[PDB]
Amino acid sequence: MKELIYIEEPKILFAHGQKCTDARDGLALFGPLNNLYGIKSGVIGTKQGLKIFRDYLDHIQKPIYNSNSITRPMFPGFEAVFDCKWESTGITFKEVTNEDIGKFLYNSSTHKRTYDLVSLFIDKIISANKNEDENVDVWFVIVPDEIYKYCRPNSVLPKEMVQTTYNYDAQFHDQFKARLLKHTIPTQIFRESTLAWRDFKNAFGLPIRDFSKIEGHLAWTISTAAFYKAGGKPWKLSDVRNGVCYLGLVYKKVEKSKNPRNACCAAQMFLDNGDGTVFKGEVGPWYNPKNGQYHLEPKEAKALLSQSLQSYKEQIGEYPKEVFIHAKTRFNHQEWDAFLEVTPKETNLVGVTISKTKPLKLYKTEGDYTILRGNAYVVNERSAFLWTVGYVPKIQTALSMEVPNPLFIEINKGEADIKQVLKDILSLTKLNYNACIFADGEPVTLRFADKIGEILTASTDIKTPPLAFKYYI
Amino acid sequence: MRNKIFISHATPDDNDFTRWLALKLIGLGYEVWCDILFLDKGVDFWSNIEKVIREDTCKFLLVSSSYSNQREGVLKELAVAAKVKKQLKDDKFIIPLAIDEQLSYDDINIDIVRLNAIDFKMSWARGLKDILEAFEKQKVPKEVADASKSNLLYQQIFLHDKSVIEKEEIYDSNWLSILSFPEELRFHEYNWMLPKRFDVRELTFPAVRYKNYLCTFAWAYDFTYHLPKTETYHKSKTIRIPTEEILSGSYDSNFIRNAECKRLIVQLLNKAFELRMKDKEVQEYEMSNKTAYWLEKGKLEKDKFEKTMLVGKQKDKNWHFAISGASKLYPFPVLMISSHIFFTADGKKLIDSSSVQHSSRRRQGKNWWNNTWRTKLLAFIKYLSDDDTSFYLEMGSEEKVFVSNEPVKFKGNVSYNI
DNA sequence: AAAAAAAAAAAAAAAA
RNA sequence: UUUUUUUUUUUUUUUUUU
Ligand SMILES: NC(=O)c1ccc[n+](C2OC(COP(=O)([O-])OP(=O)(O)OC[C@H]3O[C@H](n4cnc5c(N)ncnc54)[C@H](O)[C@@H]3O)C(O)C2O)c1
Repeated sequence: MKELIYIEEPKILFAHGQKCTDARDGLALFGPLNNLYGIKSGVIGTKQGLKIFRDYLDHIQKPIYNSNSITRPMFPGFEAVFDCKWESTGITFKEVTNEDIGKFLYNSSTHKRTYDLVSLFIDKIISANKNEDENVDVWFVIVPDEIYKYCRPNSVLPKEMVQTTYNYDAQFHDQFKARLLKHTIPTQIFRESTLAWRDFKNAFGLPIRDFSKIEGHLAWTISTAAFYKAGGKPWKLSDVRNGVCYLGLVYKKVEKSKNPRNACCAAQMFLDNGDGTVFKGEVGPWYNPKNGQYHLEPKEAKALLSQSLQSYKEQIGEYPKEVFIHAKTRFNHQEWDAFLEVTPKETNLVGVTISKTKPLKLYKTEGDYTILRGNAYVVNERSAFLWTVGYVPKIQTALSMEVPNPLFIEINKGEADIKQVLKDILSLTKLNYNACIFADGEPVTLRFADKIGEILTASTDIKTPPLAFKYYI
Repeated sequence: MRNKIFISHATPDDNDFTRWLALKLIGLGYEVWCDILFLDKGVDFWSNIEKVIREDTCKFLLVSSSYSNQREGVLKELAVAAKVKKQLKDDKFIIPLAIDEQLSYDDINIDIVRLNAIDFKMSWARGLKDILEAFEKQKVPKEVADASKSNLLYQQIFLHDKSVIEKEEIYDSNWLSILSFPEELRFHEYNWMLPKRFDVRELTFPAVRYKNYLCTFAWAYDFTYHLPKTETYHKSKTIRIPTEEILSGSYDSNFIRNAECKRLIVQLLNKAFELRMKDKEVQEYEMSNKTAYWLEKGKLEKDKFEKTMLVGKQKDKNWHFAISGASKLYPFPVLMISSHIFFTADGKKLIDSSSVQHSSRRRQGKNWWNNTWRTKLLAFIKYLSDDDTSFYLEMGSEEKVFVSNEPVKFKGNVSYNI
């Protein structure tokens, strides 16, 4: 037989120094790290669509019960969880008439219609930000479903409903959050179906997006995102050592310019003088020509890693003692030679590659349940298989539906001991501030890096983008 | 002295609010007694409740809800609380907490109908603030607030019944160990004998052209039929290599490199798997990159191997279990197998629409858990067996590779229970 | 124009 | 785009051989 060693589930710290493996359970009992007095929310959308948002906000003011509390914890209400005040009273509402959205949406050109629809919302948001006295913490952008289902690529407008730009991305969300980057306005896009879906029904009459049993989790993952965007700390990691910066590189394709040009983006995590965690993006997007390189040539590699090290020195004082450059692609020697040069003598630079491609799947002998989450099949000192997706007993179910696929972790460069590499990625899979779940399937460096790349490659006019995730997730 | 707070409620219905309130109050420093708190029960709890109410309780909180309104145990506890209130000469003893909106104040219990209640119906936090303020006003006994007590109690009782436990479990993977390889990899000097504009994928045994050397594990004259010119080839022109050294990694040279000699084995093994599937007379569904093989409706006796069904019906769509095999030499010599589900409308011809195929695959895999994947995968593998313990893939008239029909079993020292 | 061993973009379903 | 997960589609590149 071949041994598989299990890594203890990481604990995330909450208010009053309390630790808990689960984010929802720990947050519902101990509260968040910082005190947000209240969320002055701004609302933009149809006047008809404002009613749905008001109803949902009044709903989440009250406790919400899900089908099986053991599988997923119930929601005790926004104020009970967060100690932060959020009513439907005090929302600044900017009206978007149905005629306005019908003016642009019913167009033959998809890119033109998407650009106009994004401009329609962003102009009102900017006007409210600049020329209105009312202060709003976060702008909830309610979008209808006709716009949603015909404002993304590959959406063919039917001929009977066509009534009547190309430098940008045809995706509403990406372009939307890209064009607001210069103004630094935290926003949260909502579909009318994500909101009170019960009105929207299919042909059979049932809701299309039935969230009847998952209502509590929906409230959990909306309230946490709203709290994060307003400047609140939901939770933090506890087992991360001092002097360890991580950084995660993801390469995205850029189609607006001729040749994909393969922009590179990064997300950075470390600790502070004290105990505070810093999870901020570190993006200066360094474009890489050639169609399928995905390998960053030495000048921009030096730029990326020098920015990463300086952003750590500026906040802690001295250089990280071990940088764990995680990435979803393998490293050829060209980056690492450049990377070594900028790094000092004391810093131990490590490049770790994480992949889901490898087709290994563990099927347990008996029982209708999948492998326990935390098992690591260590192939050797440099490579290993880790099951970040799987069963954890507290949530009563697996994180996946079928038998989950493990993460292929290989220490491509540097030396690093494999146990610590496997013990930090599992820890990283818990800081997904975009969702209030038990744990993530992939480390949040490679996830928030992917998101920040998908947002920063939609607009070419961006310059010195914000590094806070409020403006990205 | 009386320094404990009693919380009456309906046990099978109001666990969520009672749990939240108790775990909050304990963290705030208030001694709390509740039936959901203590883990395990015995016959003694009936007298325990009465003695606690009559001798230790300082405040009696009644969770008022449509369930707890007319619950016999709740009513008995409320009556004992009323008697204790009369005895103690303290009017502000029972503090009802209404948490249900469908329970109007005009339909609450007679023992409560006269009592001012704290409103939890709209916001729980406002109700908790009211509870705390009433407790400081009435000077309820209190200790210094310590959330760690609530954390300890939560870990001890509630994250407690479902925890990591140590007990060894064996796991079944989708990796099939390879028992043996031929002794040597043969580099035939065919040259002009094999036509330059010829395809090696139609030739009988696996063979890939490298430089001017046909890379295969077969014997030199195994390839006479498709290559009639190869009748007069000299066997001394082969550069046969000790394959075991290649797997170890010792061999490397200008002629061939371990990186480029081990990538030529997996192509041979992959084509050999394809040829074995063709020999097994199982059909194929072409995917984006890989070719997967599924079994017809009727080839197996009653469309099932062993006691496990591999072909079934879903309305008019006959779902077919499929596998795909790929060889990787990096970790171990392994022929990995993947699980795939494909659908047919008549049991013989595949549906060409990708959208309906994907939708049907998702709908059918909706309810297939671990045991429904492992069982079918091992059943298909056992159906592919040549013997009781292993099956061979043909790489020559005399050369074969034995691949186990038993997937690589791993071992874990941690597991759990349903 | 093939091969494997590595790559990202995109859409559809189903639970959490 | 509240999420997360699992597939199916294409495409592409590199190292190499003619
Ligand atoms: N604060 C209280 O507990 C309470 C209760 C009843 C009446 N009142 C009073 O009502 C006044 C005049 O207004 P009103 O005639 O509309 O009163 P009301 O009886 O018609 O209703 C007033 C509100 O207090 C009521 N109430 C609060 N707690 C209650 C409980 N435990 N049981 C039953 N009812 C409860 C209802 O919430 C109701 O919304 C007073 O001047 C006054 O003190 C107060």
